[PDB]
Amino acid sequence: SRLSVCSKLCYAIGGAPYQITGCAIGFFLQIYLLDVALLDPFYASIILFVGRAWDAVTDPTVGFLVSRTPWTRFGRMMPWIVLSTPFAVLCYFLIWYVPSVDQGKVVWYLIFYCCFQTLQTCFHVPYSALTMFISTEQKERDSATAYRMTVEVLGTLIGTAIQGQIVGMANAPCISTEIDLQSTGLEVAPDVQITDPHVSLQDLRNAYMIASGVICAIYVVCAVVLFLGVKEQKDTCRVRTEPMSFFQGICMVMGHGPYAKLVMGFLFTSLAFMLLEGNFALFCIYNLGFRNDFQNVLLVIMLSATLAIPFWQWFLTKFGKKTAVYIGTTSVVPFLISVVLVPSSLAVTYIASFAAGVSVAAAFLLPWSMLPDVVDDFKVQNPESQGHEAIFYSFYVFFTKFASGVSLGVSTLSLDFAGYVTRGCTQPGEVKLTLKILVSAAPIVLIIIGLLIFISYPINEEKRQGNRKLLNEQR
Amino acid sequence: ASKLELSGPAEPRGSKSAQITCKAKGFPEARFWVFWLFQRAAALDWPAANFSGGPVQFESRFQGNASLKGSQAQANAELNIGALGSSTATYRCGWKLANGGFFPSWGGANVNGAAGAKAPAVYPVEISGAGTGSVTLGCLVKGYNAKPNLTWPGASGALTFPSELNGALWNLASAVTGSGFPSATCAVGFGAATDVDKKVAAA
Amino acid sequence: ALDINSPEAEKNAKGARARITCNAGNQVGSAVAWFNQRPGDPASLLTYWAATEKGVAGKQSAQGASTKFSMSSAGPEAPSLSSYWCLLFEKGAFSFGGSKLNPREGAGPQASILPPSADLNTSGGAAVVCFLPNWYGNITVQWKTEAPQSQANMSWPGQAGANAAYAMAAVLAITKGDYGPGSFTCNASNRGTGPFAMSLN
Ligand SMILES: CC/C=C/C/C=C/C/C=C\CCCCCCCC(=O)OC[C@@H](O)COP(=O)(O)OCC[N+](C)(C)C
Ligand SMILES: CC/C=C/C/C=C\C/C=C/CCCCCCCC(=O)OC[C@@H](O)COP(=O)(O)OCC[N+](C)(C)C
Ligand SMILES: CC/C=C\C/C=C/C/C=C\CCCCCCCC(=O)OC[C@@H](O)COP(=O)(O)OCC[N+](C)(C)C
Ligand SMILES: CCCCCCCCCCCCO[C@@H]1O[C@H](CO)[C@@H](O[C@H]2O[C@H](CO)[C@@H](O)[C@H](O)[C@H]2O)[C@H](O)[C@H]1O
Ligand SMILES: CCCCCCCCCCCCO[C@@H]1O[C@H](CO)[C@@H](O[C@H]2O[C@H](CO)[C@@H](O)[C@H](O)[C@H]2O)[C@H](O)[C@H]1O
Ligand SMILES: CCCCCCCCCCCCO[C@@H]1O[C@H](CO)[C@@H](O[C@H]2O[C@H](CO)[C@@H](O)[C@H](O)[C@H]2O)[C@H](O)[C@H]1O
Ligand SMILES: CCCCCCCCCCCCO[C@@H]1O[C@H](CO)[C@@H](O[C@H]2O[C@H](CO)[C@@H](O)[C@H](O)[C@H]2O)[C@H](O)[C@H]1O
Ligand SMILES: CCCCCCCCCCCCO[C@@H]1O[C@H](CO)[C@@H](O[C@H]2O[C@H](CO)[C@@H](O)[C@H](O)[C@H]2O)[C@H](O)[C@H]1O
Ligand SMILES: CCCCCCCCCCCCO[C@@H]1O[C@H](CO)[C@@H](O[C@H]2O[C@H](CO)[C@@H](O)[C@H](O)[C@H]2O)[C@H](O)[C@H]1O
Ligand SMILES: CCCCCCCCCCCCO[C@@H]1O[C@H](CO)[C@@H](O[C@H]2O[C@H](CO)[C@@H](O)[C@H](O)[C@H]2O)[C@H](O)[C@H]1O
Ligand SMILES: CCCCCCCCCCCCO[C@@H]1O[C@H](CO)[C@@H](O[C@H]2O[C@H](CO)[C@@H](O)[C@H](O)[C@H]2O)[C@H](O)[C@H]1O
Ligand SMILES: CCCCCCCCCCCCO[C@@H]1O[C@H](CO)[C@@H](O[C@H]2O[C@H](CO)[C@@H](O)[C@H](O)[C@H]2O)[C@H](O)[C@H]1O
Ligand code: NA
Repeated sequence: SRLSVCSKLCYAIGGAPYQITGCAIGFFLQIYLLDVALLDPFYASIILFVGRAWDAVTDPTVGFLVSRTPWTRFGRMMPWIVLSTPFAVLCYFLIWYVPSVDQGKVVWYLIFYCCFQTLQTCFHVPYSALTMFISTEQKERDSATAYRMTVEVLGTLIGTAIQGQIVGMANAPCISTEIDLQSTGLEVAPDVQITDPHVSLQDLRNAYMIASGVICAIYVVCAVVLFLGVKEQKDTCRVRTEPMSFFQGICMVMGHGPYAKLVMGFLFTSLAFMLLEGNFALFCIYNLGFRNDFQNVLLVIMLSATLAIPFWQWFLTKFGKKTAVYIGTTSVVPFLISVVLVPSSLAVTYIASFAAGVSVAAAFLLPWSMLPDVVDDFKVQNPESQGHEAIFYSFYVFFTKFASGVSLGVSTLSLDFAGYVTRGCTQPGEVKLTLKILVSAAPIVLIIIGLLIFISYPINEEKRQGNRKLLNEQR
Repeated sequence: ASKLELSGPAEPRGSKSAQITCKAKGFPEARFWVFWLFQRAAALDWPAANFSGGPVQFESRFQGNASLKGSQAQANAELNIGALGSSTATYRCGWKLANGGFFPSWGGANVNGAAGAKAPAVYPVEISGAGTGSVTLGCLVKGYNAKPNLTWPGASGALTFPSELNGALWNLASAVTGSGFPSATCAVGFGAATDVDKKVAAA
Repeated sequence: ALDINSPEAEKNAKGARARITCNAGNQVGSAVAWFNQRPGDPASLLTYWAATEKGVAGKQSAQGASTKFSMSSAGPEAPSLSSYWCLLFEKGAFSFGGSKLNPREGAGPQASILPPSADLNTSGGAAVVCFLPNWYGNITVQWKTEAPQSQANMSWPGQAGANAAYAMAAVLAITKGDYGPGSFTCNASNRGTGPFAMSLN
């Protein structure tokens, strides 16, 4: 009656497409809308903000609809996944498709981005809930969650690598504006662009379509693996959702001290790093000058995060979790200062990419290490606890999924205000200043806010929480 | 709404200089590149562009001939043209889109680099002793240096040909295909008075 | 600079459909705008990025991928019979090509010669005026006293609103001392398989 290793592998693989599509979108959608779709950056800001705000809004609504799903012959979560996968991959393919429309291309991208976010929610939320139905024993659920949290990292790495190495192989020409007309008396005639395997804008669009097709094929294959290898057990213990009690427990969780502190801290730190994820490709292309090697920079960051997860696990098991979260978020601050203060040296950018990957691994690993010390304290403080960490996560996901959309929309609107040239050879000084601020001022401010919230942390690592763990032995 | 108000027509001389203004309304002028164009009975040429809070970028043909200036305390742009002689054209100011490179709004201001100001001479060119059904009359307006206004008394068969340069003055012709010919007169209208109406006689 | 050229400066256009072509000297990556200019008015933006309209009617569409672009009208109207320009915004030096639409009509030329008046002969001048008021297409005027001459100034109006036909005025300027040999003939060469000659003695 134990949960099979192959069943846990299939369950973990079923969560790869969410991270593949999320990393591909969050790292390349802004530059696709600005330089490949050739949209006005006001429209691109609208599209990004509305898509992520709809990603968030649809999370609790689809969760509530999933809570009311009856048990069919195939299960309670499998019908949603199966009936949502083909429409989700169709909408994802049409996200990166450029229609031949005379007007309202922004409407096309809004419709398909919001539809894909809705269908990906209808895939993930039943998937996220599936871990309570795969096995009755909590240990098997924890093992499957370890398999998942793990692949999830591998899927982010694989999606970043695939999108970067496909859409980065086929380049395209760029627009030269009046700022690029810096030579008229010299009259330089270095006609070397023609003596090349001439790439076009349509070649770049075809590369984006090929990357989307590969990601959709992986989505379909992993959905098939998740459907075949995972079967719901239909356990007798079925606790009701109780939405009024859910709201009461949400208010109780937000009223708790350490829980609210963890939220505010993580929220702000993840917001800074999502702002970096959004406006870092443009910073590499137009400030660092790596319009051909920005995908390699992103891959180096992802590889650094993957190799720095065990380092930060050793750091938290050895030197505690207070100094770990005090230095992990602030490690990127000197390098975020250094990238905008040097004349774009390649070695400096790669070293800062490695350090930024290390900091990302710390920032997205350490709060999950802190979380059991908060759960024990909440159990000591509130003996009655029925689904508090689930709504705590829901709150964190919603607020990150809304404020990251707000941040990305504000960033692209600021780029429009600064005069961002649609696939320009070089951006003007205002756009480069905005891109420097969006990676070295706003993320540093958000990291400082999150660090100040994490300083006011009454748990004080295990030094009280372990005592609360003693009370966990008492109750 | 975003609009650009320009100075009126200018009539400089061969070796003078002419400054053309362009007042910008409805948008921050310092945030956009204001462009100057050149249309001389032909396609649109491209003198230069000016960022009103920064640099000016010229075309190599107009370097040393054009000079672009921007008064951001007035939200105004200026195009100063140096030595003249073939710069008689229409100049349009238009602010660029901050992203694309095309010109949404446009201007229009005429420059006529000629010399002299004379009263037109009206000659009643008529038939040469022939007639078959409808007959064609005419009126020759020769030797003026402005825009004329030729009219016929209530007859709508006129074809007023565009004026042309002969030396430093303008020539123009009018033709009316009148069937019955009891009496016809050519009345012209000029800016420097001289509203002369001459009747067209036979032979 | 990047060369932009419209192959047809004038396009005869009835209703139904009409396509205006633009050719670039370089692969501009669909960075082509289309402007419409009416007489006495500045250019008005119609299309940008070779496909996107700017508040224009739905008849004005545009296609084109690289080095070859087209602007189409779903149905031409009376306001649509104006001049059209294609601009590049690929490189910093911006260039145009120029093209115009014209209504379709029949044919049939005309000519009439007029000698200098007595008032002009009084004030030391002699202008012989040839009027070609109604024809459709392109025409040429030759002045012959005894041999062809190249001392004539020629002017052409646009296309008539009612007749949809063109006109032409050819003025031969000649002094009183140059009014010696005598007879002047004006010869017109339209699509009529023969030059129409109007002469005076
Ligand atoms: C000097 C170089 C600086 C470089 C910057 C590049 C930076 C950061 C890269 C990434 C941040 C996000 C990637 C990590 C994913 C975490 C894996 C995970 O399993 O954790 C997430 C889980 O909690 C889901 O929730 P999440 O809110 O994060 O979803 C947000 C969705 N939305 C976009 C709409 C906001
Ligand atoms: C190359 C890409 C590599 C990138 C690096 C960025 C970061 C390091 C990431 C590290 C570890 C992964 C962290 C995974 C986040 C949690 C997984 C997740 O995305 O969470 C989904 C949620 O829906 C399921 O877990 P749960 O809700 O139960 O959260 C409460 C957990 N628990 C109750 C057991 C305490
Ligand atoms: C170039 C790369 C070279 C090398 C690296 C090899 C890499 C693999 C990369 C990644 C996989 C690592 C996944 C790490 C997951 C971090 C999360 C974690 O390891 O732990 C989270 C903790 O939050 C779980 O919670 P907990 O265990 O207490 O379960 C019950 C909780 N609760 C009682 C409240 C319900
Ligand atoms: C991208 C396309 C390529 C994908 C190719 C498919 C790769 C699939 C990954 C399989 C990796 C197997 O991973 C390995 O599985 C074995 C089972 O045999 C597990 O085995 C171990 O865990 C289980 C559960 O605790 C124990 O019962 C077992 O005694 C122990 O040996 C390990 O947890 C793991 O190290
Ligand atoms: C578009 C992307 C979104 C994906 C949405 C997918 C949600 C799917 C909703 C669940 C399916 C609803 O359809 C469901 O089918 C089964 C038939 O076996 C029936 O449901 C019934 O199943 C069995 C009997 O067969 C009994 O437990 C019970 O009588 C009833 O629950 C109902 O007809 C309906 O409740
Ligand atoms: C599994 C993932 C892979 C799935 C692959 C599916 C193929 C996707 C290729 C895109 C083909 C769709 O191409 C798109 O079609 C629609 C309708 O025809 C067009 O849309 C056009 O027609 C519709 C008519 O209702 C109007 O809104 C408007 O005239 C215009 O938007 C787009 O201009 C075109 O770009
Ligand atoms: C193509 C799209 C992306 C698809 C990516 C698929 C890659 C699959 C590679 C194998 C990933 C699974 O990796 C898996 O991670 C977890 C980490 O706790 C390990 O699981 C291990 O921890 C759990 C819980 O402590 C225990 O059951 C046991 O100790 C062991 O199984 C497995 O030993 C390992 O096999
Ligand atoms: C664990 C699963 C995840 C695996 C992640 C890594 C798998 C994919 C590794 C491919 C890495 C390719 O590494 C690099 O990519 C870029 C673009 O593609 C290319 O780079 C090449 O072209 C660019 C052009 O400016 C220059 O940097 C240089 O000429 C050369 O390096 C080469 O292909 C390769 O030098
Ligand atoms: C598992 C592997 C998954 C791989 C999935 C790969 C599927 C996508 C492959 C890319 C092929 C795209 O093919 C490409 O499509 C576009 C439009 O659709 C065409 O583009 C053409 O259509 C429109 C017409 O309005 C114009 O904008 C364009 O100028 C014209 O060239 C290209 O001529 C064609 O080469
Ligand atoms: C065209 C796109 C589709 C391409 C698909 C390519 C990948 C396909 C691989 C799918 C993984 C197959 O996974 C295989 O399925 C069988 C189901 O009989 C599972 O076998 C097991 O399933 C569940 C485990 O909870 C048990 O109830 C069952 O008793 C047991 O046999 C295993 O998980 C695995 O042996
Ligand atoms: C919810 C929060 C979302 C997170 C993103 C918010 C980060 C802020 C976006 C960056 C905007 C600042 O971007 C930068 O600001 C300065 C003013 O301070 C402005 O600077 C510009 O305008 C001023 C005029 O006042 C000029 O003197 C200056 O030469 C010019 O560069 C520009 O706007 C831009 O260069
Ligand atoms: C979350 C909801 C967000 C608020 C809802 C959106 C309200 C605004 C919708 C768009 C209305 C007009 O859109 C805004 O106005 C001008 C027209 O003056 C548009 O047009 C502008 O860009 C285009 C090129 O892209 C130029 O051809 C044009 O000359 C220029 O004025 C822009 O596309 C946009 O800046
Ligand atoms: Na996740």
